[PDB]
Amino acid sequence: GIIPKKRQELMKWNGWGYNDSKFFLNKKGQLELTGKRYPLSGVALPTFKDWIQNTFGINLTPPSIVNEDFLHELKKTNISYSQEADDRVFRAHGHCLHEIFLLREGMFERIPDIVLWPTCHDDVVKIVNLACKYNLCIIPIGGGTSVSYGLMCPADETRTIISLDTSQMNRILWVDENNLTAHVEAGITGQELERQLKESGYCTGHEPDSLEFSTVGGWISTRASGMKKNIYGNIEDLVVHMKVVTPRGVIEKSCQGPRMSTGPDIHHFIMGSEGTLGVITEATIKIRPTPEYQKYGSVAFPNFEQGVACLREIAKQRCAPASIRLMDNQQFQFGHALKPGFDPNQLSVATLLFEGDREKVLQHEKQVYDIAAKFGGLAAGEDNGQRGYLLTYVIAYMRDLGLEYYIIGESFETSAPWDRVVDLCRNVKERIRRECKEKGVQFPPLSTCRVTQTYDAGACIYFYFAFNYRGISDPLAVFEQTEAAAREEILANGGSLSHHHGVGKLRKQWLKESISDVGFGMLKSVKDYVDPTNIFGNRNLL
Amino acid sequence: GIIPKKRQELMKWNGWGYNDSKFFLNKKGQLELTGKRYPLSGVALPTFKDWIQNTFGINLDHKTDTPPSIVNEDFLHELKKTNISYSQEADDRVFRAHGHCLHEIFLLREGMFERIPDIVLWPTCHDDVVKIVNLACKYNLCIIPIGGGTSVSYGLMCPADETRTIISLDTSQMNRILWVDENNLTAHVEAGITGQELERQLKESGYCTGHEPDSLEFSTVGGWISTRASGMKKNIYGNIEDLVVHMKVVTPRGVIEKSCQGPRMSTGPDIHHFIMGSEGTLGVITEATIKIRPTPEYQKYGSVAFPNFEQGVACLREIAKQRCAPASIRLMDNQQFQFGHALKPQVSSIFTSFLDGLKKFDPNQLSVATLLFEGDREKVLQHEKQVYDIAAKFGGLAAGEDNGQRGYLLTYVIAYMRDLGLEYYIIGESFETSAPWDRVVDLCRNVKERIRRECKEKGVQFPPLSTCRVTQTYDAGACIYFYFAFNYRGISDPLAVFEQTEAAAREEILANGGSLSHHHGVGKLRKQWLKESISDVGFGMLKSVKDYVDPTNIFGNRNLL
Ligand SMILES: Cc1cc2nc3c(=O)[nH]c(=O)nc-3n(C[C@H](O)[C@H](O)[C@H](O)COP(=O)(O)OP(=O)(O)OC[C@H]3O[C@@H](n4cnc5c(N)ncnc54)[C@H](O)[C@@H]3O)c2cc1C
Ligand SMILES: Cc1cc2nc3c(=O)[nH]c(=O)nc-3n(C[C@H](O)[C@H](O)[C@H](O)COP(=O)(O)OP(=O)(O)OC[C@H]3O[C@@H](n4cnc5c(N)ncnc54)[C@H](O)[C@@H]3O)c2cc1C
Ligand SMILES: C/C(=C\c1ccccc1F)C(=O)NCc1ccc2[nH]c(=O)[nH]c2c1
Ligand SMILES: C/C(=C\c1ccccc1F)C(=O)NCc1ccc2[nH]c(=O)[nH]c2c1
Repeated sequence: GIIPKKRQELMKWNGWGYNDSKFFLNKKGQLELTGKRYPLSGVALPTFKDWIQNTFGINLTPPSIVNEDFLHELKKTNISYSQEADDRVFRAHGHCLHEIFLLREGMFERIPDIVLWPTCHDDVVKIVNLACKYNLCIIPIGGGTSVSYGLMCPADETRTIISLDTSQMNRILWVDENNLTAHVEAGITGQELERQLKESGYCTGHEPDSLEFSTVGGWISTRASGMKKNIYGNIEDLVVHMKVVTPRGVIEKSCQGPRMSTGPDIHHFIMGSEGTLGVITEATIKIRPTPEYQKYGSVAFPNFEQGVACLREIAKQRCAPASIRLMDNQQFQFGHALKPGFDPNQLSVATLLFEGDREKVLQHEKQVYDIAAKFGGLAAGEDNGQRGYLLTYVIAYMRDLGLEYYIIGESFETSAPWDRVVDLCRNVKERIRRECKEKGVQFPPLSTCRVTQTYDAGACIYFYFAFNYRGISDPLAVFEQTEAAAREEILANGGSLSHHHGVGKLRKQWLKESISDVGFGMLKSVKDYVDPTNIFGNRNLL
Repeated sequence: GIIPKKRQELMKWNGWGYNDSKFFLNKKGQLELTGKRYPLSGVALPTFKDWIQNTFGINLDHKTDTPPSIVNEDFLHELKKTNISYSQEADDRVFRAHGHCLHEIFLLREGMFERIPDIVLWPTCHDDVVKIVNLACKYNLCIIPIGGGTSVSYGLMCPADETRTIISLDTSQMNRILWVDENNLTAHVEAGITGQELERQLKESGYCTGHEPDSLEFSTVGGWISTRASGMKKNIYGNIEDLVVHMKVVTPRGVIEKSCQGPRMSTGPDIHHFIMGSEGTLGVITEATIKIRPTPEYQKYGSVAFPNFEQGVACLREIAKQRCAPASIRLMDNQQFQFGHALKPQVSSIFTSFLDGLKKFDPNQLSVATLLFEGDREKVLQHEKQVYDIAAKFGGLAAGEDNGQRGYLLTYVIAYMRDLGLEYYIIGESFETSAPWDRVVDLCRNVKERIRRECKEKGVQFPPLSTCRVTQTYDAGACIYFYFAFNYRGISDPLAVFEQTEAAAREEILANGGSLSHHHGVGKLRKQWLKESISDVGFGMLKSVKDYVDPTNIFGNRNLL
């Protein structure tokens, strides 16, 4: 999983993922994913077309402005660079819906002027120094998977914009098997990181759904959350050490002690900084011996409410498996539709992934079914759970499909206290229906949720919103506005601005209310100290 | 659990803890703790005296005004109108001019502080703290918050050249539990509540935080947050940074508070971490929400002996490797094992030597781990079996719940032993670090040797007591806790000698890959290593926050920076 410099060689220039992976109608008229990459690749999905048709009512470049002394100086460094249109455009965006439109059927207002590929910490230092000398703006990019407009170049940035691409700074530097830590360069992808560690019998277990492309550096910048955080932690639990290149100089602690009291933890000044302060060049991450065994599972509940109560109880007992997700009825129908009692309009389903030693797994599993049983939960099968999880890496490919048929969609997320979850889900799902009907959407949108992570004090709730934009004169406007209304509803119902996606430029307008005016001023004060001239000018957060 | 305004009524004006609790020689000549507060209170310790004598070479029988209150009269008038209680009394000011570092206790015992608070205030709620901070801006006052007064980093010491009126802003009357959210398992509390009072009140509704630092009788929620406190049972409950879900902070710039109680967010750098570890330099933490748990149904103590310390460390490391650490596991070195042996009740022969006594009862090599499990009875007992099976693989032999039980009770009594030692020319202090697993054994060996070399070089006559234990396990390493003591007779400046040996031990720790601090923090004791520890830029970032939040340095204890 090493991303080539010319990403378009391997990855779609106008959508998610690998060129060799796209949904298509096979020779029996059923949807199937092309290629051989995924466990679902080449697997007929006989009832998927039907689900779609039912749900959605369908039938189925600016020049590079660059100082020449800067270019001359960059040449002496031997850092690879490009002023080519296709390289700059590829890095002008992440994976928000509006972005994917300007990429497809249009053009962006502002794209990087020059792409650089540092291969190490010292190259990054050179680049930041050049940027100070020539007054250049740096927007770091790893995987390019931001869903927060975090990579968008500000339209009125008139400095030369360097896309500082970390994909070629991608080595494991050392694996410390005495301490179970691995020190890595921050451009390594999740997939490559896990592939290499596995060969030595280790894993990080950090598995965001973006792992094929998202990077260590990206995870730390956005406070990324992984599917197995219950065992391995989120990124703030995984990172033991980091090295950061700012215009002021290099941030690094002098020791690898597991926990300190040496004033406010400066690691948390950089985590969540969203490329506004400097470049995370290296990090030390906790590793674990690869689990012996993995088992999937599922549980049906009479309704969503009972499911929530069961996840809560599971959280209260602190016996969550590696992953536990609760799907509302719509997502359950969706899952059922991708295969190769109770009131059925409200029936909910949890999917389970257990991992560890086989005997402890088996024992754990029994415990979880016994708890579920007390909330009306019924074992619903391993193959079901397993399919739910094997879907994880393909959903991203479904947009491109949808777009071909005038279906537009996006997911969004929040975290909320346990006592707000049920109301928040209902109220947000209802708000989306209402806004859509009021803006002229002809068919009630898909408006669905799942509880995706559990904590002592609450849960991450993950929503999908999508609609057939038939007979709508401004579909992107309608979409933007409804998604902003959804957000408003989430905040009204006690939900957070973001669980894991981050703020970028998409949720900027709510940050000050979320963290307080003095909080905002604290973030500003660090920004102005570390980067007084705003070299790191993506304008995320603040 | 409530700390009274005139603390010296309940607590010792000149040393640790409650007035009713000191070590004395009983009518048999045995050391015993007065009072009835602890399980060991009124329990004779017949070999303790022998151990003291053998360790420090003393006989034991042979024993061992103030600056005026400078305060503006208009401020005083405005303060009278708020009905916030206050005091300019010297006993009230002196009590809050220090924590529990050795030098501070010396200056109490045989001297005077260079600088003490000019006035003490007792806010009773968040709005009172806002009014006080408003007045400090208006009259240009310096505020040093105090909760428990249990700092071991010079974090409460008033800087000698601070010429502004110093307010000791005592949080002890802001001690309520504001709500208990049983749906989300969180409690929202005022910051001056002590750990003992917090646990007692919560247990009445069936809950606990399980945050149990050895100072919990006096240390407060606000204290814990300021200093990144670590508790004995963090393996179950977390350290303070895992326990806090929410906080409210009064700064000169305004009030910090997030607008929601979501369990985990990605909304930029986590500003809770700007506050955690701020050591009273930014503002007053007035309230916090803390995760709670059902009170555990059952506790099980235990102990395991290993052939040596190194085998004990390998065992703890494997326990950490399989992520099955109990509520608490602590590995003591052989000297601490001997010490523990010397606080038991069976009266030995005066003619059989102690070392031979102990041996009859390699005993100069053996190390002992003490253990606490708590939770559901079923799970606790399965878990204990699991840990004891791992320990068997490293030569570990079960050593009795009795010793585990005694180990855990001693934790709250040891602090009273300073007061005792100071009566007999013995000074010492504990200190700590965290370190990667692969540095632990070498670090411990090397620090103990440095301390021996340094004492000898500085004229100390007896070899110092210099002992260690591993008090916490993490995935990436351990917390190491040291005790250092010596008889100071024949030394001309014993504080200088201690001070300089302490600093040299610290240099040795850092040179062995240890941290500057695991939990005690920086205060004004470790400031000179801080830049080196967190980098020049990282230091500049803390300074940028201080300069923004507290531009005129109202929170002027001068800790950290
Ligand atoms: C299909 C899909 C699935 C996803 N699943 C998850 C998930 O399960 N969990 C999750 O948390 N998120 C998820 N995301 C969001 C995204 O993957 C994460 O936010 C991820 O952490 C971004 O990593 P990246 O390397 O792609 O960063 P990029 O998108 O390249 O950059 C993100 C931000 O960080 C900055 N940045 C990048 N590298 C560095 C660096 N080395 N130093 C300093 N700043 C830098 C950038 O300037 C930018 O502001 C998903 C996204 C998609 C599109
Ligand atoms: C015998 C003994 C045992 C100990 N055991 C432990 C232990 O197990 N674990 C551990 O981590 N530490 C321990 N300590 C150290 C100490 O108790 C902790 O650092 C504790 O967190 C301090 O709490 P406090 O309420 O006593 O704070 P104080 O000592 O009163 O204050 C400490 C610092 O925080 C500031 N402060 C206090 N309250 C506030 C507030 N509300 N807002 C802003 N700033 C504030 C003060 O200005 C000062 O800088 C121990 C100390 C002793 C003497
Ligand atoms: C864009 C999209 C879905 C979609 C497609 C068509 C119609 C409607 C939609 F919501 C989608 O899910 N992409 C995968 C994705 C995105 C962000 C994620 N965050 C996670 O934690 N995991 C993430 C996964
Ligand atoms: C000072 C001392 C013991 C002592 C007494 C006389 C001579 C030498 C000494 F080292 C001691 O341990 N006090 C209790 C104490 C202090 C700080 C602690 N921090 C912890 O985590 N736990 C703490 C416990």
